[PDB]
Amino acid sequence: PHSLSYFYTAVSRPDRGDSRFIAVGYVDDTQFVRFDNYAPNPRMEPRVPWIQQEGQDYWDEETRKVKDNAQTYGVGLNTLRGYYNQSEAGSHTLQSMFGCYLGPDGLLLHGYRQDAYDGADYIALNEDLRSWTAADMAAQITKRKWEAANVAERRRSYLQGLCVESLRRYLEMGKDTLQRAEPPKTHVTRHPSSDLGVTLRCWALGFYPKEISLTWQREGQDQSQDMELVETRPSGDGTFQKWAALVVPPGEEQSYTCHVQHEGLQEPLTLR
Amino acid sequence: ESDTVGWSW
Amino acid sequence: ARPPKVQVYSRHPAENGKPNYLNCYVSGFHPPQIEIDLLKNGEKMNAEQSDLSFSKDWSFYLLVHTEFTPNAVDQYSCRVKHVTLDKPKIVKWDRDH
Repeated sequence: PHSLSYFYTAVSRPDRGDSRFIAVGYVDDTQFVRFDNYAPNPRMEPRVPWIQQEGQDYWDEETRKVKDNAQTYGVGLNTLRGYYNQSEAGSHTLQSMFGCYLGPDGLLLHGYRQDAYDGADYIALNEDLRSWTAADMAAQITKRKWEAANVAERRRSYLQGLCVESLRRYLEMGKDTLQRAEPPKTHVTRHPSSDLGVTLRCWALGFYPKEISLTWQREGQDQSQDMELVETRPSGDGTFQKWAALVVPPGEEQSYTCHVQHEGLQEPLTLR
Repeated sequence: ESDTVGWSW
Repeated sequence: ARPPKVQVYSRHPAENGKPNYLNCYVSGFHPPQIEIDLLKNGEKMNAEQSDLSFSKDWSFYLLVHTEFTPNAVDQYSCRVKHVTLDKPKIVKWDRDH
């Protein structure tokens, strides 16, 4: 299912009581907008070609809304500083992620909104979009506040309405690219770099979306081999790459196989 | 398009 | 606080004399204040930095990247400064990683 997601970061300053606010928006794993309130006369800005098909009215309205949101997060930094009895001497962070997944009927499939303070879970909208889960006792204060004010219905109205409708609009606007998965381009490299043995490295490059599985298998053993596995990383052009490596005895390279799973592949892939 | 976040924590 | 993990790598398999793109991916860190430099032979390269974003566990990630053409002699690296690091973390680019 396609998704539309926003990631908000607010950071307080040990300084003049103001705060930095950064917002990024994604359709699936494709970033399409950004906002940064330290830019002069800050605007929501395009970050992918297809969203540049929007008129200036769109950018004006998105700018208005995200500037208001940044104000709200500025106040929230202070409030949470109070909840946790922290001084105004240090910098703190308030993060939110929210968004919607599109169902098979063109309606909301799953929606979410989650907040973290100083990098730890703070409060989350539950799957039913009508109740909250608080992570500690300060979050209980926030939860009582939002329950009494039916903030959950604000979230649910957005996720079931504007979120999915704007996502469908985006999928049509970027139909030339957003409907594409890119399968990994794969190869195995061999590095006889040590007396310890021969390093085999299985590479997957240029794939999209970012979810992938690379595993090494040795003939005669069912379990995956222990391996050196790097975290999935961006290629810079919107795709991703990953590799998995291990050291094998000098003459035994042929008994090892790298197995690749990605949604762009028409069958699971076995490499040597 | 963005949510409208306005309620205090 | 969570320290950054640092990866330095090319967009395509590197070939001497073939234009390419050099990436320094910095991830898993918290708080978000961080200084990231791509270095060519120890000198800071002019490089773009991605917009600040984060993962499902709330840790931040940034990509710093630029064009480059590998050759036989030039060495490339990435230097990162963060509150969790007593000394700047330097990761050297290698075309096998």
